[PDB]
Amino acid sequence: CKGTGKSCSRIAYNCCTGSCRSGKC
Repeated sequence: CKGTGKSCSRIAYNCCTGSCRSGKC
């Protein structure tokens, strides 16, 4: 996954935390 601190959108939900911050993890 990405990892809290990485940047993501409402598409790549493969974030190490699950919920992608408003532009991050």
